[PDB]
Amino acid sequence: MYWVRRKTIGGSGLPYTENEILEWRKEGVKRVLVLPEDWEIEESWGDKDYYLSILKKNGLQPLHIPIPDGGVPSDSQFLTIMKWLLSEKEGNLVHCVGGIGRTGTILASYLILTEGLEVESAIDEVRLVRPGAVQTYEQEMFLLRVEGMRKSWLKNIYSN
Ligand code: VO4
Repeated sequence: MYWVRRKTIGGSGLPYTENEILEWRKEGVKRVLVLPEDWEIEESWGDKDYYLSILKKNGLQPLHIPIPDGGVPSDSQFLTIMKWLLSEKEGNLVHCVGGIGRTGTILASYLILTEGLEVESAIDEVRLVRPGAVQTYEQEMFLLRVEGMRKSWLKNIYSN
């Protein structure tokens, strides 16, 4: 795992053992945004519900928002994601399978929204700690759209 903004938001790949989850907890992770689809989780953990129970067992509060590999959140998903990440700001981990593409896209989105960074600046800020973050054309196009609509996203996120 890696911190983009220390003890506020970080990223990781999909754990294959409970040991890796304990390491998250030791690093200060409190909340986990789970991005892989069901089938990706069920390959390493048997059942999605079981994986999430192991997260809770280890004191982590999870939210599952499945994004296909190489893909991006839908608009409804993104609103949910950003409300989740900004509801409780400390100790947030985001993960996909590799920890690079989907994860890198959400982290970059977070910087674009909270700090007002340009897209290229946000991508490079994530690549500092996660080389190759943000992998696909669809992901880069998504980031351009978020940056262009930053004021509108913030308004919707902070409504209610
Ligand atoms: O599971 V990922 O979006 O690093 O390819």
